[PDB]
Amino acid sequence: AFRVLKPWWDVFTDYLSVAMLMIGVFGCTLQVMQDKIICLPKRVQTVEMKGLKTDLDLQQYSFINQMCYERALHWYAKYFPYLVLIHTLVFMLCSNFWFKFPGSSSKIEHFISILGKCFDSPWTTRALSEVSKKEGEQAKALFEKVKKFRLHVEEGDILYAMYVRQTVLKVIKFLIIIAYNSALVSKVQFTVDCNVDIQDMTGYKNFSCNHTMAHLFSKLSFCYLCFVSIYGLTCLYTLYWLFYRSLREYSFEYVRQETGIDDIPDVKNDFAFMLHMIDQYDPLYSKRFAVFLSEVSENKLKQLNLNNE
Amino acid sequence: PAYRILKPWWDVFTDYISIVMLMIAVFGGTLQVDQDKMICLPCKWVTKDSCNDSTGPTGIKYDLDRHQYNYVDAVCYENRLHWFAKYFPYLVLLHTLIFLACSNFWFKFPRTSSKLEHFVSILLKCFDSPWTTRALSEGVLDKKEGEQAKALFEKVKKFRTHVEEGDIVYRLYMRQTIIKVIKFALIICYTVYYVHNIKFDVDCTVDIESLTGYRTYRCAHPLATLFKILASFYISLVIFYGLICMYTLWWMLRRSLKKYSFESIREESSYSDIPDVKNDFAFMLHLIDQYDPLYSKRFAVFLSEVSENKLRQLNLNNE
Amino acid sequence: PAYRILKPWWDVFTDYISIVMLMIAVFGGTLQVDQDKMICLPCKWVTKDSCNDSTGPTGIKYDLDRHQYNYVDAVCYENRLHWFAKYFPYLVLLHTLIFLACSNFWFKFPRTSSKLEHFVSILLKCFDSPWTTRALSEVLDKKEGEQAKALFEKVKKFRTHVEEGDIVYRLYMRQTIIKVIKFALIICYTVYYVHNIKFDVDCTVDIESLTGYRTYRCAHPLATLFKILASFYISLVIFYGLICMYTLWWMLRRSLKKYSFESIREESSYSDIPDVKNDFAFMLHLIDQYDPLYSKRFAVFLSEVSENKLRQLNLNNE
Amino acid sequence: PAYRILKPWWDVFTDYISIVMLMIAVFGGTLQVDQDKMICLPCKWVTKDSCNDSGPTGIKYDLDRHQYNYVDAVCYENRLHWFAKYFPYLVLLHTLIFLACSNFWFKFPRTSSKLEHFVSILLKCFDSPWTTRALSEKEGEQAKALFEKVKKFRTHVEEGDIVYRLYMRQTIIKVIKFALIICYTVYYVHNIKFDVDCTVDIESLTGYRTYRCAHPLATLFKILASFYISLVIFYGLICMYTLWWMLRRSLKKYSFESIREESSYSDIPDVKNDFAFMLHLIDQYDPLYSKRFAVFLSEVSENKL
Amino acid sequence: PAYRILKPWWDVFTDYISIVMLMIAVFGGTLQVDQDKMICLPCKWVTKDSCNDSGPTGIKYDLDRHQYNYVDAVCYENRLHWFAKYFPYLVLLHTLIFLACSNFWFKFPRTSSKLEHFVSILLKCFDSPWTTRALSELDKKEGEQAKALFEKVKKFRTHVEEGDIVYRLYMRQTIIKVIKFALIICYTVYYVHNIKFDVDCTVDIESLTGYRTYRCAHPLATLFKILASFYISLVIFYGLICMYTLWWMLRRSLKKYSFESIREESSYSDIPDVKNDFAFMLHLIDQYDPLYSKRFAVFLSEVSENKLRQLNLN
Amino acid sequence: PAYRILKPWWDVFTDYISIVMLMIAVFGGTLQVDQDKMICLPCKWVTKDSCNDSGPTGIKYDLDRHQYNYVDAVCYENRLHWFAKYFPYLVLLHTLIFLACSNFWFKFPRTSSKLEHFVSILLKCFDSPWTTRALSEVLDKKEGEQAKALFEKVKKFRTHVEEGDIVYRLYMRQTIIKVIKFALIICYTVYYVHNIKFDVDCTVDIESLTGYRTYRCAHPLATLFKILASFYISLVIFYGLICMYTLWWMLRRSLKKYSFESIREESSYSDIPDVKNDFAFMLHLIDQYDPLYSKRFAVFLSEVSENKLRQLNLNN
Repeated sequence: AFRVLKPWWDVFTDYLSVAMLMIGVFGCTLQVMQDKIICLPKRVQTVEMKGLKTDLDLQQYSFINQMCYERALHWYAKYFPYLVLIHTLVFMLCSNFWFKFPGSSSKIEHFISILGKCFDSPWTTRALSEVSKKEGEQAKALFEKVKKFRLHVEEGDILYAMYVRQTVLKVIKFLIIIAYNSALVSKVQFTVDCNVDIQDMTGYKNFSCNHTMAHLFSKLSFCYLCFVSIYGLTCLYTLYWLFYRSLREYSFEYVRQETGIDDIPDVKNDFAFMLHMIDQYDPLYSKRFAVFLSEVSENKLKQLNLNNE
Repeated sequence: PAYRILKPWWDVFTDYISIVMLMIAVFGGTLQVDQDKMICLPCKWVTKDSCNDSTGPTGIKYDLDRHQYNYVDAVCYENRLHWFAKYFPYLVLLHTLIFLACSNFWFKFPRTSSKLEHFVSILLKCFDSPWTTRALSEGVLDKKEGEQAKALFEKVKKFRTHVEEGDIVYRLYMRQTIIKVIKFALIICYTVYYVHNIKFDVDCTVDIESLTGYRTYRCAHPLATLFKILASFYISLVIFYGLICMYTLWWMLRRSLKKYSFESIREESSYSDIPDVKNDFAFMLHLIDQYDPLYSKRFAVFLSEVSENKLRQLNLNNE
Repeated sequence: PAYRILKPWWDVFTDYISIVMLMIAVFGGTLQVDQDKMICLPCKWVTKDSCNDSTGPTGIKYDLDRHQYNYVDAVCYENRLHWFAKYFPYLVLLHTLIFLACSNFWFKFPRTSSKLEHFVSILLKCFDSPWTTRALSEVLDKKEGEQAKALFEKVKKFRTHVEEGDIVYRLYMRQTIIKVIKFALIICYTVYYVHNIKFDVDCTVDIESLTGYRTYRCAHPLATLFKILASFYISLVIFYGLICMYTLWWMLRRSLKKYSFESIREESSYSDIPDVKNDFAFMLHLIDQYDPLYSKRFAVFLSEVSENKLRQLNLNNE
Repeated sequence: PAYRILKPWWDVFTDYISIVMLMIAVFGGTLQVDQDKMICLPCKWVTKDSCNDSGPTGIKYDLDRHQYNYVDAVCYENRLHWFAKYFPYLVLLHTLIFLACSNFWFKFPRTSSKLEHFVSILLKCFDSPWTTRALSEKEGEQAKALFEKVKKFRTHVEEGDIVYRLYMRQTIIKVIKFALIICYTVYYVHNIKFDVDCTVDIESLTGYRTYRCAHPLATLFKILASFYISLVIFYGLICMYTLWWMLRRSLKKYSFESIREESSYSDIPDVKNDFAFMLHLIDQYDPLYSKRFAVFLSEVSENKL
Repeated sequence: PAYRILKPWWDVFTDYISIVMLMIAVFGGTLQVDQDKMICLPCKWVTKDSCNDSGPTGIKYDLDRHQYNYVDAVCYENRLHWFAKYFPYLVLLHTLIFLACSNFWFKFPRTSSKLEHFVSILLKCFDSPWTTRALSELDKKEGEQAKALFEKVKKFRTHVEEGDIVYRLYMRQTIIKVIKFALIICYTVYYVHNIKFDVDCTVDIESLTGYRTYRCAHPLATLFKILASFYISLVIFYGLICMYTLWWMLRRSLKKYSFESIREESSYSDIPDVKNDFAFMLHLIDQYDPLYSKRFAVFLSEVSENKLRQLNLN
Repeated sequence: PAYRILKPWWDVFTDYISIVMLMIAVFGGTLQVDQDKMICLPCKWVTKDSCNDSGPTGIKYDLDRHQYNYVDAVCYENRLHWFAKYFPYLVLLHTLIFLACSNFWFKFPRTSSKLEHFVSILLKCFDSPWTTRALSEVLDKKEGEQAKALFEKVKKFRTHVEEGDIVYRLYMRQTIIKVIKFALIICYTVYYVHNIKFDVDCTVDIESLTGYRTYRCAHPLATLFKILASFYISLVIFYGLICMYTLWWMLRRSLKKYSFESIREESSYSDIPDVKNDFAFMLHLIDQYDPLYSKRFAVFLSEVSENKLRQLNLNN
């Protein structure tokens, strides 16, 4: 399970995307059956009031309705739910870009495996208590696994960079969505004026229409806009965390203060980035792995293993 | 499933109440989607924007087409019928989503989800362990259960150091309860204030005389009495939910949940060396006590150095 | 699932009756939502606000638009149709949900749920244990003897933990009492108000300013259908009530808080099984209502003579 | 589920008929909900309270759309035969009672527990390999324990015959219900007609006394009714055969004469009551299982063990 | 499922064809329930009770909406071919009959028990380590399981060879499917052409409407014709597959199974000649995969028994 | 599922695309079934049966509602183009054929048995402890016997599948069919996608029944049937592109011979011979999903590893 590598912002955006998809589905269902426009001709033909007679059949009325729905209504009011569905599907597909890559997922599985193994390894806690047999053999095997992981992952540079690409893509898509939604959210209005030229068919050329689902679509548009705004603040803070502190280098000086060992080499590049990930998840894992990263700790472990042998 | 041990009677009650409220929201949503209309009839005799209300009887001829009637319905439905009667099911659905997110936030928030999952795993694995049964009973034993019990004993010791340092779970649960109770207060204020605006007969003066020919129309909202019944049922459910949340807050505030004492456990059992644990560990132990004291009773032996002395001696005899 | 052992015939019958009542609740709900209209025609012969009910025949001209007709329908459906004919399916759905909640509050309340889960686990492990088979006969391996000793101690600890409490029996008491009271109220108000579901009704709502007629004759089309549904519902509730009544008698003809093991102690060789009380006794009574063999072979794990015999057999094996 | 062994060809195949009766009940109920109406037109020429039936131009009735709807509702309620209106609900009711009567055998806790124990130990005895050496004429401890379980189950089950009497009662209920269903359906199937003549006396509200209505979902209902009858007929035949089978021989007395004559173990006694009937059902489903289980019922097989 | 090994390519192809036919049957049924009607307009000008059909202004028929509904219902009941009305129920019934005929193999208790117990033996023989050792050419537990499975194999051979109920059941099912395909094809091909868009109805309701002859447009006519053509194509495929299955049964005696090829290729040359119902099941498992039969047949040689008993003692 | 190891990235991408076009099919079918009508108004003034198109008062056509419904039905069935009416059904049919072509490898029993056996032995090798031990390059005797057994299964399965090439031929055939079908869909759809129009003039000659000759209809679900079709086209193109890549992957390398040169060089056992035909193609697909499975299965295919296991079992 890679949910351990998933931070809180990723799962927050996941539930936000699920809510966005639900909003889009609801809007599409509204558009399928409840979406209709009602058009009445303009300039027809204690007091008493008499109704204005338009002399129009039901079929002329339906023709006016759909002739003004196709033309007079703004395209945003007609295709808002479909745009929401498309954008939320792109968001969901892009949300796990950094998760779905084959080599990246292999690196993530390897990293979570070694970190869980050293967390389950008694020698981590034993050495942490000491500074501040069979299990020694397993500790030495885990330490050479640490060295293998250092030689296999740290030299690469794909993880932080491609995470930055994913965050930048999310921020850009958020900005475009907010811009176009704020520009076209005033188009969704209840009463519209339709000026189609069907005078040869219905006798009238100017109609006043109302879009019956304009209020609900306006509320849905504002709800989706606020959801996208929250998504954008999440991605902006993610960008701030990515760029403010260099995740190309992880300083283990806090372990140097806690653990008496000082010959701890600072991790670099993707090792630093993934340790930043797990520190956001649980810093205890990082400070417990740092004593398994020091080569002086390896020399001490070799000395104790030789003494036991 | 495995998390049911962290849900006391109040959490189960709120979950089921939220299910019923979500059902109400869904039912109202389909009702509005299908048959929420507003049958509007013009007032023939008007007196300053008000209907005058002045040999067999003959029906009143309004000279309005079906489409003019539909236009009047749409305009008066948008303009004059109160916003509560239009967005009641959506407001209920939004409130239920907020309530369900608040109740299940700490299950999905990973910093607390890790602690909760690890606590669930070690608690069940300690509950079904046979060393607990042998220790509570108070020779020779199997090897495999030997290192299983030793691994359980050291993993409990490491999990105590991993959780006792912080109080994130207690803080998150307190914040969730506070948000739920203030949400209940806001809902039970505004809903009861605007619940009387769901009326059957509504008069609309929308000024569409240039298109229809009339000015004032006396509309009837069909799904108004049923919506008022649904809103009353929703208010009753929210009142129950708020009472349960206030009980949860009182339970959290009366006793310090960041301090769990095994004084009863260490007196009944032989092991009087079990320490009084604190912070988040004390909090989830209190939650487990609210579910079932037997889980805490069985797990507490894994906190005593006397039990691990006996286990180490028996393992040394075994090897 | 695994709790079927705790459900006697009355619980299964009430569960199935709740299912069919929920089915008719859903069916009435769809009928109410979709096709519950009220065709109302004005009475052109008004005699002090009453329908007088008085050469080819010619149709009566009412001079009413379709929307005035719909307004008349809506107003005389809201005002003059009885609330029972409009909210019968919702009331039936609510009552079915209350019955289901009363049934499942046993397994949903965390303390009693934990007690029942522990009882199911202990009883099942005793049921599949090999040793009781030999105890029913009157050898075991070292592993079998060890797990039999562990199960014996687990049964002792369960008896210490459960027999002290009395929450389960009180909860079943309260659920049965609430179900009986709900059945009585349902039958009373239903059988009182079923006769108000009629086809032809006369409505007089004073919309003469908007329609031109004072009184109308309305025809609720679903009413007869709803009537038979109401009758069907009553029958189901009646059966439910009778079943619940039996439960009450079964829960008052004897003190279920005291189980006597005289039958097993006189059938098997072991005549030292202590009489069990409180929640343990009640759950064993329910198990007896499901299958007597479960408690029959559970009794051998409560006797100290059987425990001593198992210890002696283990010593003989080793 | 685990009761497939206790389901002979009559049980499974009538269950399939029971599940196909339910489909036409749901299909009919959907039809009755959606478009079960009657289009009623007034008879302008009326003689002796009936329709006289005495370019071209249309006939003006001077009736509103709502007057037409009221006429439809009143004539559908008063002058449409109740079989046509409530056929799908009656089919659903009969099918639900058939399902309840065929599954209350497995839902009643007494018979449920007895059948469950029989099935469980029959399966675990079928998994036992020592029956192969038996019929040829740690593993030993397992065979002895299963022998003890079989004997102690037999001493518990052979005392009473609750399962057999309940199965008899269920089958008799099924056959008498089939008889009632086929009788009343044959009686009332002809009342489903497309064209009907309604006379409701609403001349005060409409202006016409007699109307001639057309019922759209009549012929469909008619053929559905015929289909239902066919299914019911088939069902009854199977139930009839079941009666004959359960009255062909003493189902409460299972004789192991063939098995004990074929095998060396001739000490097998005659089984009685529920165990006998259940072994008869096993023989019906598969004679292999009864023959393979019979060797552990014999004590000289334990003498071999 | 467990009977997947007993379903050859023809059976699974017929299963998917039946699923598709059921899908289009449900589609047509919902269509006929919801959107099926006919819009009928009276013929104003008549010639001997027919349709003379002799700025423009619309023709005033002077009919109410309910008179039009009555005309539609009466013409739909009287003058519209029964195929165009009950085609979805016909395809649904035929698909259900085909599906029941195909799945009656696994529901009849005698044959169902035979196939299930055969499937169990074949699976545990495929997973039998002694099968592996016999193919190559021993633990005591594996030897005990091997002896038990050998005894199960021979007792199954005795139990199933006495009567060929499975072969007769499968042959009758195939014959019924072929006959049903033939009948469906002739009657459907004969009756497709009666699904027309325009239909003239002379239903004699002049006393209630005022017109005698009407012209109706059937909206779900071209859609029903397209569905009927699709159903005809699917039944063509089903019938060709069933005819191949019948030819496969009839060309060679499936009641005899010569093990000459396997006993010649494999080391064991003493493999018995499987006959009758067991031969039919082995032909079915050959049609699935010859490897299953090759890895099950090592348990039929009496030579392997002698090797198994000797290795059990050793 | 358990067959995901044989499904490369292009296969799962095609599965996702086909799921989306199934969603298109169900949406268009629901729309067509429920709300697909055609409102037609008569042209009051016509010049040579063509609409002249010459306060204001409404035009009275003197037509009943039922005459309007008759006109709508006749001009929907006789003058609206067949593509606009049957686009969702064609989409559903093509999606079903694409899914059938994808799963004809999956359901056809002759190749299905080989796939089951290959997946079963791969999963056994993945979970075999001695496989991990040999990859790391003292054992349980039963584990060693089972390892020698799985070696024998590897050899007999090699003899089973190397003799035939139906699996590779089947996969190539479905790839070719998918490419040809995608070409046909793209061609006919780009031809007929312009026939979906909003305003359609109809001339049906029902003047004897309605009084009018020519009418002008406006098909409601036209533009929404337009863009969907266009967007549908887009998905098909991607499908075709993916399929074409697969076709390229058919001819870039000979899948009937898959060499082990990289595996034996990195491993200690530099003795393994190459595989051929269906084994070679299936190992290529395994490499497409994950080369680790193939490299791990390589230790159960060599003869030096067989000798090493024989010597170890002699010691064990």
